[PDB]
Amino acid sequence: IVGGQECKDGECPWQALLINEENEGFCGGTILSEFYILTAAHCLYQAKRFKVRVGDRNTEQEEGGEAVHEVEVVIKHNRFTKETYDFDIAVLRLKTPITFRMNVAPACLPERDWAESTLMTQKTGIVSGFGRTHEKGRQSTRLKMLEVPYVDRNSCKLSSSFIITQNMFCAGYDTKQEDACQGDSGGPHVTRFKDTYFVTGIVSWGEGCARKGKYGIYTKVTAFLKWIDRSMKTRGLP
Amino acid sequence: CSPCQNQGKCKDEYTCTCLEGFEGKNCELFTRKLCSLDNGDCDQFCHEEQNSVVCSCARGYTLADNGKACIPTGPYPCGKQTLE
Ligand SMILES: Cc1cc2cc(/N=C(/NC#N)N[C@H]3CCCCN(CC(=O)N4CCCC4)C3=O)ccc2o1
Ligand SMILES: [Ca+2]
Ligand code: NA
Repeated sequence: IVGGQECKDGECPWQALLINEENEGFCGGTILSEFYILTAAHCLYQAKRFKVRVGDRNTEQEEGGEAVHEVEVVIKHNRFTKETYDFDIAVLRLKTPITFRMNVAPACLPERDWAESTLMTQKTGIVSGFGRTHEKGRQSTRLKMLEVPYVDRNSCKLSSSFIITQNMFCAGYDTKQEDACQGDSGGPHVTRFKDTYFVTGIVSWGEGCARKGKYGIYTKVTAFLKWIDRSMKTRGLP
Repeated sequence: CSPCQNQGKCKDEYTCTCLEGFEGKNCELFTRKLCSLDNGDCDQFCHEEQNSVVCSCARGYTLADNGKACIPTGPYPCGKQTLE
């Protein structure tokens, strides 16, 4: 996250972190329930093996309260397309359930129609993660958050060198130096309604970070609510 | 007293005793609303069934008896920043 600020205790509790073989964070995720994490499909191709860390606030110290969960099932969206990042979504079922605690709680999945008319029509959403605090800088050891304005689809499309499908939206600033960045991919974009935070996007891609004339591109979660429900219906192994 | 609207009852420094379905000082405001206005008074989800609002709640909440509020089922309901 470029700009924004550190998440305070309990402020960004649905943040998950995908950690690779070396136990380094490489992508983010969103806690959806005790057994399910939402992330980006593209992230799956960026580590040989991975696990999920929850409740991490600073990666440089073992503060306690962090937990690492092994992945039981990876449910990549079968329509994920590598050249466009269309259908950039995946769900992970964990081997052992998450113990909800301080700094560890699920974000709400909204109802599709209500989300379209009530969440996507807000001024802003919040993006978070451990990603680079600058395009040219280094990954944050501290979880950050950033309020990002929703950008209308037309302005989104004309700002971009690459195709913006209907399963993507733009959020962020034209020239203000605040954005998500590399390392934030897979992480939450949430929209607040009456003191309750709902999942509205997944950090997907962008040209640079906080580039002038460019926005952050997010997987549009409303397109995928029905697919997420189906993936989560499976529940545990038969 | 005709200051009270929509067949509201005027008393008096006047007061209005509004008919059900109406509010405001002069019963001039419909309480019955669709989801486009104040989220239809729902705490969370709002959707319409035959020109009428039905509220719902996300995972780990139950709809209150009033049909508007969402009641948590535990200390960690979805979408709440953790206090403790
Ligand atoms: C909201 C958001 C902004 C944002 C910015 C990001 N920054 C960068 N690069 C830089 N400095 N993203 C690149 C990473 C390198 C691979 C190229 N790439 C993918 C890319 O450019 N695509 C074009 C269409 C489909 C994928 C990125 O997103 C990464 C993820 C992001 O998520
Ligand atoms: Ca740590
Ligand atoms: Na920009």
